[PDB]
Amino acid sequence: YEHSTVMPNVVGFPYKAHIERPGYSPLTLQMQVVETSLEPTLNLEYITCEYKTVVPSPYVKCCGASECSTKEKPDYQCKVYTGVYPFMWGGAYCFCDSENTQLSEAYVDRSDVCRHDHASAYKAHTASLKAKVRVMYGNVNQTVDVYVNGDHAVTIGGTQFIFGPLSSAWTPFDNKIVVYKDEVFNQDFPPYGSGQPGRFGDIQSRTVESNDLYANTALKLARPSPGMVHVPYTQTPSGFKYWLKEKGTALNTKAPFGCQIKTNPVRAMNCAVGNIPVSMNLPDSAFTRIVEAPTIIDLTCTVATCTHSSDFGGVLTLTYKTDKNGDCSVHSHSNVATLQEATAKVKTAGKVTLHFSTASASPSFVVSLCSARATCSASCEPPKDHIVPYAASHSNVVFPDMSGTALSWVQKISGGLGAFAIGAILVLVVVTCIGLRR
Amino acid sequence: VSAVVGMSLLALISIFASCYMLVAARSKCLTPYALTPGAAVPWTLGILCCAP
Ligand SMILES: *[C@@H]1O[C@H](CO)[C@@H](O[C@@H]2O[C@H](CO)[C@@H](O)[C@H](O)[C@H]2NC(C)=O)[C@H](O)[C@H]1NC(C)=O
Ligand SMILES: *[C@@H]1O[C@H](CO)[C@@H](O)[C@H](O)[C@H]1NC(C)=O
Repeated sequence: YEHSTVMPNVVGFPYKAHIERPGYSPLTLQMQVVETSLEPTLNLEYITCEYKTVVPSPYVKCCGASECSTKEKPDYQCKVYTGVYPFMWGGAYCFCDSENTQLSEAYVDRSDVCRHDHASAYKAHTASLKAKVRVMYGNVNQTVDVYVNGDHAVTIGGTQFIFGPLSSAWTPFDNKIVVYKDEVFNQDFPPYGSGQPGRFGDIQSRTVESNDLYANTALKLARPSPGMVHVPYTQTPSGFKYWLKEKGTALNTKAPFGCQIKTNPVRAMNCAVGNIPVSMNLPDSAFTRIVEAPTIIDLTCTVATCTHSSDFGGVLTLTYKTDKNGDCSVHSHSNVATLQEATAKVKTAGKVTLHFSTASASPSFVVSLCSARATCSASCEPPKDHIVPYAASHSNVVFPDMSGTALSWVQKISGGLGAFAIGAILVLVVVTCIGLRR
Repeated sequence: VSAVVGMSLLALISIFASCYMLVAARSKCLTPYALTPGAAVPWTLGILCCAP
């Protein structure tokens, strides 16, 4: 036997599924979503870290001149300065008063910590969903891990389940994201090979272990002050620290729909969006035949108290007449009110108590105890507490039933006005028929 | 607020239309008697409608 239903993708909300086939008693399914995960597929672009500058000891030549040649190193800058008279702690360094020269050079290489402290640049693509759903029926209570893509098919006590695909393709990640430690950001980054000094991405490496590097830090040399040995240089500070100071606000404290964001791997958890469809194929061993099921006749419903709150603020009592003791299945056929229990014990006394929740001033719904049905109508009063710590256990419906007090008054007013209009129309038509007869 | 405004407006226009059409029915029933020279409206019709 095949079946199909949809469930709301909200974590913790109990969902009762009613199945009914000729020749068997109805059966009630309960499925609950424990946790969900949304994972995007990422391709790395580049990484960044703090840099270091290696300045070797300068070369000073007495009574001679030197020229320096270019090398293939990141931001290699070499200059030769003429007419220098170095001094040391003992005295002068060379005889030649003004026939000396000095060679100074420097370059930039990645820090010895890039392996431990780096920020990655990614590019987010279409994302997949994974779920952990608990099913419960008869005498089965297990939880399974499923892929919500329409492809997975898991078996639970001899029943096939196929989930998904989700009704909405919504992802909090933008096309380009940056991941650092425990946070993610929706910021664009400069393309590879075109970084700018003092900002994010001034030092770029294709991967952690790559041997190539792109650095653009505006390294400029300066002529040494007279009578001193030193290499001076002016360099724009590291852009990675600058970004780390006022990077902005993280996605962890901005993500909509109450989504918890974790990293390693980059994923979003418990996103409350859309509704998932469920397809199932139940075997004939999970049902019970109509012969061995109690017969219920003359079923009527009444409501004792009703307070539309996020809790189970409602108690309803069913009276009936049966022929043998047993257990049935209960279910509410409208999304206005959601029951708490799915199976109830019936006996010869003829009274059962049920708990339900609602969010409407006057709810009207049809309950079903085994094969019998009845109708319930109630009047509820609003609660007094303003703030509660638990989530709502009712589908958000506020439109009252047509027989409620407000709609009753509107019906009476409309009926009176319509009666007046109809009487006026009849009077005019009679008068005009008489007039035309003349 | 919007629903109350709309309901009140609909009730008002319904009442006005009914009253106007009933007045028109009166005026069309009693129009020929004002054109006939002499004569007089019957007392019954002159009671169930105000006849000058
Ligand atoms: C020793 O010092 C003398 C100078 O006191 C050096 O002679 C100079 O050599 C350079 C290079 O040919 C010339 O341009 C200068 O004109 C020379 N100076 C004089 C005063 O003639 C000499 O090279 C030094 N030798 C060593 C081994 O240090
Ligand atoms: C189903 O099993 C879980 C895990 O033991 C338990 O917490 C839960 O109460 C069970 N539900 C029922 C209805 O027994």
